[PDB]
Amino acid sequence: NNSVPGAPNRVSFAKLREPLEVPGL
Amino acid sequence: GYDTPLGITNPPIDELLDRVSSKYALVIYAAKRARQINDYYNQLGEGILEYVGPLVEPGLQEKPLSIALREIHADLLEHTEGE
Amino acid sequence: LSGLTHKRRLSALGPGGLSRERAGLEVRDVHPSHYGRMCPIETPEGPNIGLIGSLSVYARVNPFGFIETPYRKVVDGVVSDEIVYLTADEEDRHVVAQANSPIDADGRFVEPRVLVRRKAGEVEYVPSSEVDYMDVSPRQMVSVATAMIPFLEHDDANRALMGANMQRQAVPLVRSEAPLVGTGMELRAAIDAGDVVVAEESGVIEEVSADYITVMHDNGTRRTYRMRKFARSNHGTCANQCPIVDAGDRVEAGQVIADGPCTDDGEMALGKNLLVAIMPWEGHNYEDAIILSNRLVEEDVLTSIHIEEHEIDARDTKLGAEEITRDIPNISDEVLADLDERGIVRIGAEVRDGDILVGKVTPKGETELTPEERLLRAIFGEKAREVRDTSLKVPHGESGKVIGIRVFSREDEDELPAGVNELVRVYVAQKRKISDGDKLAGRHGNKGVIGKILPVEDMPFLADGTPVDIILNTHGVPRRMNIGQILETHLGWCAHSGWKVDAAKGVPDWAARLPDELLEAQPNAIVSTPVFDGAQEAELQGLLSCTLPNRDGDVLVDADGKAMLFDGRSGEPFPYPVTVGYMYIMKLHHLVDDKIHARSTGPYSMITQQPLGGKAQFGGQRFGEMECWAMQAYGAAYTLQELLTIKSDDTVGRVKVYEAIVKGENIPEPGIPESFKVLLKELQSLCLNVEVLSSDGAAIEL
Amino acid sequence: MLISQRPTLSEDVLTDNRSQFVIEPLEPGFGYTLGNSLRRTLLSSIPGAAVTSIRIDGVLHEFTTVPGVKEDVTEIILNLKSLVVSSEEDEPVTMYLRKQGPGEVTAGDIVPPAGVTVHNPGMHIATLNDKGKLEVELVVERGRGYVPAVQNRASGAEIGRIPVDSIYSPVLKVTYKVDATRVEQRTDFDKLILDVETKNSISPRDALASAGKTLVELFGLARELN
Amino acid sequence: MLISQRPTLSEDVLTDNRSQFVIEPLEPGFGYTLGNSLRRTLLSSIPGAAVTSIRIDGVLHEFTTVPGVKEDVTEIILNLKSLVVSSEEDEPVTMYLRKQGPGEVTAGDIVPPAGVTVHNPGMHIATLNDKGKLEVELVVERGRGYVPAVQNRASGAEIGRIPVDSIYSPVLKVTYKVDATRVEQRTDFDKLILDVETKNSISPRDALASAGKTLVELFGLARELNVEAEGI
Amino acid sequence: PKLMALELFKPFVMKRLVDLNHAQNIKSAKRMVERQRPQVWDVLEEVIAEHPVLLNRAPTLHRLGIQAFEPMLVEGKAIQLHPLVCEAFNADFDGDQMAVHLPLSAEAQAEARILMLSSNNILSPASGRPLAMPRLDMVTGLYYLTTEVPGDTGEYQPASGDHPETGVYSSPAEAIMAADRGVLSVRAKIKVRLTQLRPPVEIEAELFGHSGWQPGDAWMAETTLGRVMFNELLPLGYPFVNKQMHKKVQAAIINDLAERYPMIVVAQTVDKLKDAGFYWATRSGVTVSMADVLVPPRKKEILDHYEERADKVEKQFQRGALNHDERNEALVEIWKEATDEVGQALREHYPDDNPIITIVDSGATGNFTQTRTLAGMKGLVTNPKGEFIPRPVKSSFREGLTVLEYFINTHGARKGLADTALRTADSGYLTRRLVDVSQDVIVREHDCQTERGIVVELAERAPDGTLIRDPYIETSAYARTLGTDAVDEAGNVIVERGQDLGDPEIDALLAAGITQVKVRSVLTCATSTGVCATCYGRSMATGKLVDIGEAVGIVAAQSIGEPGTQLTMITGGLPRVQELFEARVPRGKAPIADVTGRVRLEDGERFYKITIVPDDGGEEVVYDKISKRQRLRVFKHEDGSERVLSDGDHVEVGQQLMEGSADPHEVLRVQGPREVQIHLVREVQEVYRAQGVSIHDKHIEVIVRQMLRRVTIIDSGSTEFL
Amino acid sequence: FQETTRVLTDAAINCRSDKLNGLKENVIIGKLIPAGTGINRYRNIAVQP
Ligand SMILES: [Mg+2]
Ligand SMILES: [Zn+2]
Repeated sequence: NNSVPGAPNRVSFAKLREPLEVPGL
Repeated sequence: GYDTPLGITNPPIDELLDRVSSKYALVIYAAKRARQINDYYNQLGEGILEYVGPLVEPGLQEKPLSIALREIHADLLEHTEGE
Repeated sequence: LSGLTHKRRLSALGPGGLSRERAGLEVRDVHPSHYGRMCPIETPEGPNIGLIGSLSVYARVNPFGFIETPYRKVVDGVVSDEIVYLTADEEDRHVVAQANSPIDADGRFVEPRVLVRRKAGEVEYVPSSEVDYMDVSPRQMVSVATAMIPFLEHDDANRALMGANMQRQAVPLVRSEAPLVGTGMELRAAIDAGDVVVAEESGVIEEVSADYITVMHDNGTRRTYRMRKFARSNHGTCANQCPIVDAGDRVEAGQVIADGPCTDDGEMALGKNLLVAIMPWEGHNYEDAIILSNRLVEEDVLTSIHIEEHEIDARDTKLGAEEITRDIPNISDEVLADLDERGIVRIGAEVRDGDILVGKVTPKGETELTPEERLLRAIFGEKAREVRDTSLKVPHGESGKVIGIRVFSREDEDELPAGVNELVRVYVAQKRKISDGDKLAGRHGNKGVIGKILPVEDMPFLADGTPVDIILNTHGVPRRMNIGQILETHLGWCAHSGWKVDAAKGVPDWAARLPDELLEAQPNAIVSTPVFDGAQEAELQGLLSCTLPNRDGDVLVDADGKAMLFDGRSGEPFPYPVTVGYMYIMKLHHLVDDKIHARSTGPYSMITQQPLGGKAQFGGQRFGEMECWAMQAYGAAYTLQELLTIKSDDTVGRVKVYEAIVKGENIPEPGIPESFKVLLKELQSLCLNVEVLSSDGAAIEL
Repeated sequence: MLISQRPTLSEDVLTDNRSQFVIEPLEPGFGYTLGNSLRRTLLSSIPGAAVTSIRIDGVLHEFTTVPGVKEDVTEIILNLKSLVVSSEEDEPVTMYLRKQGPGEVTAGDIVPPAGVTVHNPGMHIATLNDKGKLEVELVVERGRGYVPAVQNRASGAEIGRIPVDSIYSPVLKVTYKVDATRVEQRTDFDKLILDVETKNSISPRDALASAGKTLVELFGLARELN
Repeated sequence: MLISQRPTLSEDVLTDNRSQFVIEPLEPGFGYTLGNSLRRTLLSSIPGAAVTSIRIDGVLHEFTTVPGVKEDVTEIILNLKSLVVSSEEDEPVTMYLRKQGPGEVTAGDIVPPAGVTVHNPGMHIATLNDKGKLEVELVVERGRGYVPAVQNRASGAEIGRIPVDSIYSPVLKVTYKVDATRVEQRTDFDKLILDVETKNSISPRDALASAGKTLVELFGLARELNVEAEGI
Repeated sequence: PKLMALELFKPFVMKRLVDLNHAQNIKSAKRMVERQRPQVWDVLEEVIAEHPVLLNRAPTLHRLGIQAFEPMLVEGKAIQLHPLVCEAFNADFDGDQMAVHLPLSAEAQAEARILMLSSNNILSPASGRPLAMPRLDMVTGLYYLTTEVPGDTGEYQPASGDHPETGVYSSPAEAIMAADRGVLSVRAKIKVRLTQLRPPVEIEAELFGHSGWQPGDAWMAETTLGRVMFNELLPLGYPFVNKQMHKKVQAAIINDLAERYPMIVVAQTVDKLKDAGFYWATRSGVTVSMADVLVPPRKKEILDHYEERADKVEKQFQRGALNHDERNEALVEIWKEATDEVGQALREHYPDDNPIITIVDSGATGNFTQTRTLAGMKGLVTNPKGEFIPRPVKSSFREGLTVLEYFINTHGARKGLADTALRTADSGYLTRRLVDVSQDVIVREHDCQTERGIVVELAERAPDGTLIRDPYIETSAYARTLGTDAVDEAGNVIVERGQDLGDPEIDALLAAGITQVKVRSVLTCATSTGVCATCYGRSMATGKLVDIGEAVGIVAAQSIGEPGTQLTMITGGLPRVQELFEARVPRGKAPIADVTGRVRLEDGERFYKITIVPDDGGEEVVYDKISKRQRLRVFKHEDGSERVLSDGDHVEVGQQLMEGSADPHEVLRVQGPREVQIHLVREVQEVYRAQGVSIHDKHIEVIVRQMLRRVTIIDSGSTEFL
Repeated sequence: FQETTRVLTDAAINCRSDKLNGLKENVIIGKLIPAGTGINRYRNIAVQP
């Protein structure tokens, strides 16, 4: 679910799905 | 009964205090003699030998204060306490 | 990260606001309304605690100025995808759920009673229907800096605060490496920090070079990105931008093209991965000290680059105009062998402490030479050369190459401050390797100083001959209650060695909730544990028992996570197994080079005549009052008479003692401090007749 | 009950770079100390050769870039730091690297003089575009241990010189294990299995022999003690 | 290669038995590499001789005390274990100690067969009351290092054989340290301080010489593997 | 660091360089020192042979904050520090910085070499207990070394038929050799024969008949090789110690050595102990891992039971019977009980080998509450308003807190971090004022030959037991001079008048049965200016009678102000001490028995009204006390705190009736100076000891003497004073 | 310590004179403190072999 095209692939221990992506920091 | 002290802890403090009434007197009893030895070294080149130099033979470049402490520990000096 | 956090700061002091003294201590505490708006962990450790925070990750500022937070509203017990932003009052008047509360795939609350947050600091179970609003993610109450501390849920609040603050002091190394274990905030923080160049439009790269990159857009227009290299930052560190793309590659829009400082392949990387063994080792790591293998020093693992900056100007004077010239009055040619014709150091010339950096001559008035000085001028044919020497010289404790020189001249129609003609600034770059005194710290708020750097042959080594790169004491982990570091170490070892969960008989019970893609990993893989939602203890326990064997066909760490090390000096194995694993270690900016300070005798102040001087020539320490009570309690009286009169304030006693030490004679008796003569001369000016007297009552002269 | 047989060393080969040495029988509780002594002397006192300084045309210092290359001078210096070379000459010799045109520059493109060789021609040093070229002159010396790059700081050479850290060590990893034969009988002994891996500059046998000679020479002072 | 400064050893004497050996200067990191190996070699390399087992005809086992002696059988075993024996015959020879009447028995009263000798005749072994006697058949064997008695538990079948932990070593205690030295600006050279205390069967100097002999002989195996040069 | 020594010793080094002829004059020497030629380092090493320097760690907080160490050149750029003195400096090697000064004159050099040397400051001045002792990491090493474990390898066994006993060794050398071989664990039950370690008095008086042990005499010991190795570190002649070396045991050993041996021997043995402990800590096998922090086995059931009880209380509240206050009180009590139960269960589950338990039990550092939080249950957490939140956190830091629990927990951390600065500021202000009042007090005389002396109870004799040592004899009468000879029941004198008290004299007095002893004190001194040495008594750091001219007021102020940092919270924290010394009206202001008599109290539900009928005769003094407080124990023969204020009883004059703190002015007025001094000393000591710190009474008597040294005048008569 | 202006005014009004026998005053003026080694009992010591 990497929003940016060329992110490195790092699996995560995520048990929940975030419905909203982090806004512009 | 202990290993031979090394550094600025020789001679042992307890033996020094055995001679002087208290450490506050010992500090002066040592510093005045250190000043005397320094003055003698300063006037070694030429002058009146009024200030007798070190009593115990010093080491290879031993500081005047160390010589004063060693000669105090050797029981070669006597001091009078004011008031 | 430091810049991003600074832009994201929430100051509570300054003009128009409270002052430290006037403000009470009740405003520095947390409030139940800070959930989702202001991070309750991140905060300065100094006196400005509670008056400076940071926006939460999802917090947004409404037009009126009130901080809003996201929520997804539940209509009839079913979670709705659409979200709404609620301010403090609206949140108070409604009911807010908890993200961690279990929810069925259809949006039905499995638990009839769910933990809820109410008006003000009230949390109580409520039926699964009365609940009105639900959070978005468990990481809604943490700032950006605190969102990238793996296993934050296990550390204590103060330890997490310290770790978050220290994450903003990391020094960008020469070769950044992405963390093995880290949350998902790394990439987004790096991208939004603005220190990584990102392609604006999708295209194909024509040619890529270290200096610049050219990308051909799909519409036939070419664009060139210029990457700044070795540019001094705002705090002395260096900023570099190395491209990470190859010629003939089609880059999608928004993809990172080059990585700035502290970035490896477009994700924040503040430090390197080091093999950690947690145990006391001969007392060199006693009480928060750290022991490092010499492999780090000799492999440039923790090598940092710092760029200093010096500048001098030639300002016109009523007596003449200052000019920078290679010729300098009465100096040997060997010293001036590095300067060029223009009078500046040549680029790439190593410069040491006290060396001349740019030569300038200032006009002189009239000052009769001293007898012997004038005679020496006459004998050698050296004219008076009235012009003095004010050439800028490298301050004390600086060294390195001269990477760049910038000169602004009024002749070339350049904007200079009024009264100046020639301004030149020289950049000196120094490469610093980790040594004793430099500070290191992990992400869990456990600082340390390099107590010793042992040779690679002395460090304890695993059963296969892999020496450990760092040793951390075990007496500081449980007392400080930051157990998260051990879990990070275990997960890091699992990620580095790679694991293969057995599945021939089926997924084990402990692996039921693991993602299907997380049952198999390759050696040196990358893993992430999002804050407040990540690998539980059972997951780590299962993973540690399924790590792949080494190339030699043996498994080093046991199920418990400990390994049997070999002593480097004695050569015999340690009686009991020791914990081992890769832990992410940063390098703080509190380097020992800047802290070292010494002063035997330098310049002095003017009004007070006390020791003083810019940090170029270093200033004396501060012998306050408590340091005086400590001296008095000892019964020490001559030391206190000295430290305040003969080496602090006496105008003539200072010169006399310096001469006496530089001569064979004894140290003279101290006089009256100038700080008392000044006090009397000022108290008299208030029309108060202050006069010291003897027993006889006779006035005394001072 | 003196042990009649003295220790013997036999070499086993598991790979071109890795070898196992079995040393036994040894007196009980003695294998660990001997193995650790050999390991300690192997990782710090094996002479070798490594690059000491470089000189890139058109470059004044290491904090800059040369046109046409994909990475700055620091990156190429770091890449060269891993280079492995063995020098027979006991004097500082110079080596040349001239590459031009589009493509990739590797350690095999270097032209070492007589008495020097490069054992990893497949290494990657940098990448070049058709716009720029690369000409590097680098010195190779012989020594042991690890000499900080500052060694050439005081040499007072020309500005072109770029001192580089030197690592004179061919040995890579050393490991030992002891298989004690503790038995009720007095015939109790322990067998040592020394694992050594080298950087391909020298074979493991040469490194072990050098370490043994070093230790023998060092312990000869106890011999002359008598 | 060459060694910057040649290490040298200076012997210091603290007692007729003790000694303090200082090797200085050494290249950084060589302190432990030298000291630990030298200590282990000294402790468990020098050959020696000591009593291996004893007999007591007057007692059927060891639970009780031998009649006519104040000391317990364990005390007798302990006193006889410390006895110093120098032997030159490979095979295990037997020795006999017999005394009658009141008095005290010393190690000097034991008749030694050919070859074996006792270096402390004045050592005290036990005491005898009026009309007291004790006959002991102790065997002496040469060896090296330290070997417990439990590993010597299985030894034929006899009536009152009592294996005893034998000390096949003329050196019984060794200690070492390391201190920094200032030979140059490096100020990191090591200064090994080896402290060795031996029995009367060998002087510390000779013990160190024999340890060096053994260790050099051992490392010769590694050295001969190939021809390659180094420094002093 | 040489870069600092060179720039700090510049005049000395440049002079010596000139004298060695390396330079022709001062100017060339200065230029060369600035350039740092290779010829400077040798002279620099030569010129700091015995030149002590002062190391100071800001903020210096007590007398021992400034030491005098001998310099030594070292590479790098960090000031190396000894591990043991970090306790005195309160310094953690995690980025802390300490300034270094340098005495120049010969007087200053001797002054910093005799008085301020670090070797002479083993004992802290606040109390006669060691401060530079094995503290944090070496303590664990020594504890592991001297520990005894059963059923180890090579443990002593008895004779079994044909097999003799195994585990008897001729000398510690043989035991060490066997341990090196690998057939004897270092900590196992052994019977060695020792020859250079004096046997314990119990064995010495028996085996040798008290003839006196000398080196070369062999005796049979039953102990572990670790204990023998440890005792080799203690100075020769010290009796054999055969106990596990908990921190308290080490403190006792160090104190005894300092009380019976010269300070040089104490420094040597402390250094040797530190080295041995550091070496043996690495091999203690103390680490941290998930397998080492074990969750309690039956925590879920306890949590469920207490949650059910809390839900029952919540339902009871939902009925409306109880309001918010009762609900909060019930929930807080229930969860406190639950936390205690969980802690007990966790303590039972853990074995004695876990590194967590080994660290905590050995006294090295930390307490069991932190372990419970880390592995058991964190428990209810504080709120910014200060009241416990009824909702506890049911997950420890091992399992992992949830979002709500973590957010709630953050309050306590923020509050504590904020409170630290205010507490240190208040402590500094109090220290400043205490130094302010007691600037004058200095020992000016050797003995005032006074007779007045405060009587201090040595140990109350139990009605059933022969004697019970007072819990705080270590602080009340342990170093005070004996004002009057304590004559026994017969004419024999246990201790002569004027002989300083101590451990042996206190033991002898306790054996003789004497309980009340009158000890000379600074508070009754007759010297016009300052306080004689005899009255002040034995010093603490020195260990001997205080020498003339030694400032005691500054030392007392420093000692009282030092524990302010750790003195944590009618508030009973630092503000209690501040108000007690300020002589302000206490907030509680408990009523006092103005005149001894029978009490005739009438209980008013709104305002308590207390009246006492004097026994001798007179009127009833009326007290109008508010009824919102709770009664304190009435002074009765039973003296059981659970007792209530029963009307019609008889009370002693000046005794308090309610809970709180009596006003110092009122107690002084009604009873006199003696009892008000006793009250102030006792109350300040109580508030200090509640936290656990200990400071000798004389350090507070010095302040109280200056406090109560004025006589108000009501009528002038023939006196000029208004 | 506190109220510097008030105490200065009061001292001027009363023309009060103070003895320099305190540690603080001696520290301010630069004289030896009357404590430890500063008391005349120890300062005036004649030492000769
Ligand atoms: Mg600190
Ligand atoms: Zn008195």
